[PDB]
Amino acid sequence: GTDFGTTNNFVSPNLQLKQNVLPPTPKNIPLPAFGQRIIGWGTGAEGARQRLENIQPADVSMIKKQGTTLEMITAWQDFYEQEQQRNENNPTAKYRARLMKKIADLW
Repeated sequence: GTDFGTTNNFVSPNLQLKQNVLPPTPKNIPLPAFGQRIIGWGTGAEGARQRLENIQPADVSMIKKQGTTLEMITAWQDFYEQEQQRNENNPTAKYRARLMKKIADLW
């Protein structure tokens, strides 16, 4: 496959000026394995609906065990919450972000 990132670079909350890039991911899996098999969120808006509106206290606790932190449930949230502004027509990001919010509420 071959990929890389910046898993040791952090800043203060003041980055209102970047280009189009995804947030980082844990050194266990890529994006198409950070959610489907983890967050139960399928891949197509509805997946994330099915595990958002009715989440459980277990569905949070598990994600840590797979190599994740509260740090991983802040930037994917705010990223998906950011794209809602530009394109309101995006239910996929809408449910994904909202899923993160609930997971962080149970942390």
